Amino acid sequence: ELFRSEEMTLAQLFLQSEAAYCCVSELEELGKVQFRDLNPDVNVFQRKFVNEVRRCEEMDRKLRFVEKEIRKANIPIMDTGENPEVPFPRDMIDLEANFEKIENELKEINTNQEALKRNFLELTELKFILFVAGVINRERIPTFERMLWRVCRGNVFLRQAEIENPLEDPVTGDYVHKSVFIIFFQGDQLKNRVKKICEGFRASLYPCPETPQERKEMASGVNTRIDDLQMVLNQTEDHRQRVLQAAAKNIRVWFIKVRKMKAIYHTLNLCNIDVTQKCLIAEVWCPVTDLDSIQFALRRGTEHSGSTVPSILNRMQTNQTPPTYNKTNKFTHGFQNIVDAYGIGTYREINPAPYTVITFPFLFAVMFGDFGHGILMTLFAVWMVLRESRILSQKNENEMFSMVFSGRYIILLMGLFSIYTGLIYNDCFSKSLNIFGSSWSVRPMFTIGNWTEETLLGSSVLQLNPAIPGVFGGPYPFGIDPIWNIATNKLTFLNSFKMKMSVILGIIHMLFGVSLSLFNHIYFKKPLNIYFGFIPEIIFMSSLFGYLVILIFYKWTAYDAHSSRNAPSLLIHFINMFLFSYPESGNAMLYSGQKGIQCFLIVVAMLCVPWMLLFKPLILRHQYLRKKFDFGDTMVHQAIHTIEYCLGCISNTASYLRLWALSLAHAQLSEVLWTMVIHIGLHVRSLAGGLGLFFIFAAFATLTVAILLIMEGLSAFLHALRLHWVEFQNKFYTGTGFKFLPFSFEHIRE
Amino acid sequence: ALSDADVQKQIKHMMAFIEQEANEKAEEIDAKAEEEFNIEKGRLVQTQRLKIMEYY
Repeated sequence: ELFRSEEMTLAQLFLQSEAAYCCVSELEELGKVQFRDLNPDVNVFQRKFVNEVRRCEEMDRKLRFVEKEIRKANIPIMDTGENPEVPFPRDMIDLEANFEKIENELKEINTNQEALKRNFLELTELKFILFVAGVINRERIPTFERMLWRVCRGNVFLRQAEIENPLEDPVTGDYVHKSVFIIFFQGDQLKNRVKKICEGFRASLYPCPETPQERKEMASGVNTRIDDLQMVLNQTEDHRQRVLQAAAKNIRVWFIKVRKMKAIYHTLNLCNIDVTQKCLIAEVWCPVTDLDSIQFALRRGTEHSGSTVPSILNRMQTNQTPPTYNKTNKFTHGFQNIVDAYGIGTYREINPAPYTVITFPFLFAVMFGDFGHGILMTLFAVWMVLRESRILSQKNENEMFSMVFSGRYIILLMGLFSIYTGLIYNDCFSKSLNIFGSSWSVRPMFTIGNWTEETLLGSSVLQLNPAIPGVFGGPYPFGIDPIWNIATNKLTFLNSFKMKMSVILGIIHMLFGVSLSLFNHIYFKKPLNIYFGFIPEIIFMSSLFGYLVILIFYKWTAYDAHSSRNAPSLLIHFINMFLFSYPESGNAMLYSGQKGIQCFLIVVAMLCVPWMLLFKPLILRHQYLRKKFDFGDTMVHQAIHTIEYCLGCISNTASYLRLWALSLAHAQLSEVLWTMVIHIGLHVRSLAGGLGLFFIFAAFATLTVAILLIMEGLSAFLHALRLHWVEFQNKFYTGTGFKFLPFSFEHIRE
Repeated sequence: ALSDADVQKQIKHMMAFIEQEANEKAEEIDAKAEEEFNIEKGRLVQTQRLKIMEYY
């Protein structure tokens, strides 16, 4: 029993108009059906939602304007209520206009307030007023005065006026004391001249001072009018504030109300309008699983409506390729997406995701098998999960964080498996984990084995620890014996393991991927795809590549150091196998009779090709003539499948050398990054060592994250994913489908 | 979970819907016909009845 896409059924739903408003509303909130556009040549005008959409757009523009003003006011609007009400009354149309009136009022308030500000901005000058001296921002009084002097120099006396603790200048909204040197003239030509000069300068010459106390009385009167003005501004501001808070309360509700009604209208346009009845009928695909749920939903929707139209889903058999629906949850959704990133699977295709959940983290952990970094990676995922509620309930404009957050459950596993593999690799920042179980060799016995004072010559040499000395041996309980982490030849011991392991794991996954194809071919009742396909295909792959894997394990248990000289070479026998090369001498054989086996397997693998190459098109041609089929094109399709399969098997097996290449590179970077960075932070001087290690460590941690935790994890992330895309999935996960997009209330966080 | 007979019932329902509208529309049409009948008749009878009286 494998996970596959869900069934959907195409039906024609006949909904009376009044009932239709209720039904679309309810079903859209329910979210399990998807409607098709039945009249692609028909526009929204044609669908008759043009008034509905235009109305929504007007309301939207008004709402956005108000929203902006609300934000400007720093109003703490929550928009956390109203979620389940989904109103859809027709009366909303008029109420939305009333909402606009509210917003229209704010513009009027702002309009009056700015106008009021200008008078205020102006009136304050009279108080400072109470020859005509002006008020300046004093930024250029130097040149104001000198430039006026030169108009006719020394012609009139300089009037000096100053304002302390001023109001904000109206043009710049800046408060700044005024210190102004003014020229005022009695003559008309020169007064006109200075008027022009002083006005060209940024100066205010508003008042016309007079000796008579009448002008003072006037200023006193203005001062009174100014205070009244301020009181009016205070009133206008109070209303402004009251209205804006009221709008924030209404606007959070209306965002949803309007957004939803519009969406409903969109769907209503997404319909076929019947002619005989004032009823709309649509083709709708909904999951069979949810069929009862939807019928009950139809009942509830139409029951609210006064027309009590049956609102029945009319089930029909449609060839129309259904969408591919895979049910996911908070955990598995991310894994489905990395599959969908490559493509949408064929309807009722075997879903690779249930196996990806483990398979992918495993292959990653092989590439990134690092104990220390696995911890760091795990903790990061833990952070995101612990803050999951806070990260969701906020804005996240940074797409880089959003991506890793979306995959946070994928990363969690990535870390957990990376820990497992790192422990077996026994590398934590180039350090092994010695549990006092390392019994690889007994150095005391090394000296017994005819090594007397070798540490004298050792001063210039290393000396390799012999195998089968009679005193060494025994496997490490778990992982690689820690001793190899301090060896100069780890570069052969450990590299050999990773190469051979990568091949073993890759081939097994390939065989699994092929095995899955059997379930799919049976499900679709394609006997030919198993009698001429699967069987010779799995034999082809097994006979060549599984044989290799067996021999790898065979040597490990078949040959000891006793035969290390002229020990059989697995690669050479593998190559000679394919080529039928059987030299009399020069290479030791793994076992007696191997030659016969080598020849047999290759011949069979080649004999497997005709099955997959020609038997399907040939039998189909026979069935054509017997029953009474593009024979030529069918041969092309099958030949391409055969050619790509066989050649890809060879390339795909090698492809999994990605596991080795990445695992090797990581270990090499870790060893060098450790040795050339943090080791340098250590020194025989006590305090200096500690203080230096402080700063050096910080740099070390920086490089470990920058180079290994991010980048190498990033490369291994992609490369492991590619292995699924290229070598694994292409054995069974074939064809394309459509993404399932049912009616859904998606805009919840917005 | 629901039979093809209930779909048929829904069809019968919409037919009933149609018959109700059919009835309402015909009634509306006949009522206006009677109104136009009476209006034209009254106009004509008043016109001629008055002329006859005037002659006498």
